[PDB]
Amino acid sequence: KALRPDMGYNTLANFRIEKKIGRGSEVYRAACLLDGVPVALKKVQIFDLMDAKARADCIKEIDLLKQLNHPNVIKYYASFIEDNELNIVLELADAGDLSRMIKHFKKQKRLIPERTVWKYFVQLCSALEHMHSRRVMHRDIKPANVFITATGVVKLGDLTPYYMSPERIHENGYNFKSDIWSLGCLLYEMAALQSPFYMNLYSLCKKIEQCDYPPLPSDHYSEELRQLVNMCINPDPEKRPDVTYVYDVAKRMHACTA
Ligand code: NI
Repeated sequence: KALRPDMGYNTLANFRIEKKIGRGSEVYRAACLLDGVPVALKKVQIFDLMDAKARADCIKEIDLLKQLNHPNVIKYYASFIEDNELNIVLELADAGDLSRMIKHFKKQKRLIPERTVWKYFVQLCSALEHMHSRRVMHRDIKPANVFITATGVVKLGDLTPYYMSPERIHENGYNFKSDIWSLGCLLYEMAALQSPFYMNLYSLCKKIEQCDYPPLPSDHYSEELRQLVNMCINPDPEKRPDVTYVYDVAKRMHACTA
């Protein structure tokens, strides 16, 4: 339809869809016509798959997400109902992700150097500390959801889970410490090019309660990095550190490995 300038990013009429870039919700690359800014436009059929209650929860959650504002977190520009669908307008992160980065290293048959691990991990910690400071849980930390722009800037992405924390396996509540568990698994994965517990939930539970994951090599990864992983993936959420402590370690290690 026709441009509605008063409406900012809150109406489909102010965007030109350029391409479908994802599906399964459907995701389009679009441009905001008011300012030429590129966006990801996600269309969710919340009336064909969502209960009255889940709809309010999902919406209240998106409203909390829109208040976020950080260079390392994907910006939620807007969300609105139109054409009987939920439309979420997101910062476009198009150039790649941590999952792809790890694949490059696997293909070149080499490990990610420690300094490179901290270079990206510290930015991820910055994102997550912003979120936790705003009292928002991420809930889906995984390499494919950690975008990396073309200039190597980390963008923590929009919210059978990739990393299953013990409390989630047994259907306890997801909380801030569950984010820390995924963050620890991710750090391990950057260093090992494989998830720590790479099956079924019962054998997964067994391995977790017995730290049955292969140690990282001490000749490539410092005690600092290895201990930080170890504490973040403690089975007991009370034993895991808060994001503020993880972030502080990341910043110290980034500063002296560079
Ligand atoms: Ni169990």
